[PDB]
Amino acid sequence: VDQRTRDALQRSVQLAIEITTNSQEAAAKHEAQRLEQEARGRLERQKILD
Amino acid sequence: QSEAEKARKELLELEALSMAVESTGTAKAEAESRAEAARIEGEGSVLQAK
Repeated sequence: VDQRTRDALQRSVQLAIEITTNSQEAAAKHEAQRLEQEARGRLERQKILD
Repeated sequence: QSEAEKARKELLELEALSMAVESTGTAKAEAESRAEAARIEGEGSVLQAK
């Protein structure tokens, strides 16, 4: 019935989106770090093999 | 780093042979030149004494 109570619940869902977006950004960041490490790990072996 | 060290072991094996060649060449050259000069001086001194 209250409008304030309804206003307090939209701020409950404006953060449930940010949880998901910060989660996908974290997953992409971890995958980028894993790929950069695998690239570095093959380049470092190839230098000694040269 | 394990695979990088597995290749680096082989590089360190080859540098051992390179360092062996590079040291024994300098030693052999600087020894044999002075041996030849000493032979020349000895064969000269026999004739000079005659």
